[PDB]
Parts: sequence; structure tokens; C-alpha cells
Amino acid sequence: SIQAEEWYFGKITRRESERLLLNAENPRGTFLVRESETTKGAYCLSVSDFDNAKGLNVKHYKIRKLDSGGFYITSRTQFNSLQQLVAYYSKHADGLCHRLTTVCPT
Ligand SMILES: *C(=O)c1ccccc1OP(=O)(O)OCc1ccccc1
Repeated sequence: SIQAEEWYFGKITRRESERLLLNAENPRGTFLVRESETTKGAYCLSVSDFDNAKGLNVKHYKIRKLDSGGFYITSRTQFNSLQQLVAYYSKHADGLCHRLTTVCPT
């Protein structure tokens, strides 16, 4: 089901996620989910941001998945699915650079 998600890019590198997100047309919150390069079993949420100090830039957030079933960036805020995690962060910025807006174009 995760592999079926249009925002799930699978096995792409961190640099590739940055190449895709650093497009001048991408508004704040453009995002994608990929596998972590070095953490087995973990995903990575790559998100674009923009401000006058840094200009267009990218942030990465590790998503952990417990055998017990929960998905989360912070253990205080867990979800029953990756889909629910993405939906929540599309409404709440919380500690992220921006709420998730649009799926990163390829
Ligand atoms: C996403 O998993 C993530 C989160 C924060 C920094 C980088 C990052 O991408 P990774 O593909 O996991 O690889 C780089 C990394 C650097 C430092 C610690 C963990 C991952």
C-alpha cells in the first residue's frame, strides 16, 4: 500500500531528493517519502522550504516504524499508518519546516 502511494519515491538517495525538491517552482511544503540511506527499516520525509535568509532549501525527517505497529517522526506523536502520518502533517506544521502541501514533481 505504501509502494502504491504517489508520494512514496522508494529507494532514491538524499541528493536525488534534494535535486527534485530544489526546483524554483516548488512552493513551501513540497514533499516526498523515500527509504533512509543508512537506517534499515526507517523512511525519510524530504520537504522543501523557503525564506529570505536561506532561499529555497530542503529538510529531511526520519520516520520510524515499530514492530508494534506505530509510525512516527517523534515518539510522542504516532500513527497507525504512514498514510495517516502524511495526512496529519499536511494539516499541522508542528516541528516541521512547513506543513506538507504538494507531492514533489518528478
Ligand atoms: C531521513 O531518513 C533523514 C533525516 C535527517 C537527515 C538525513 C536523512 O536522510 P538519510 O537518507 O537517512 O541519510 C542521512 C542521515 C544523516 C544523519 C542521520 C540520519 C540520516
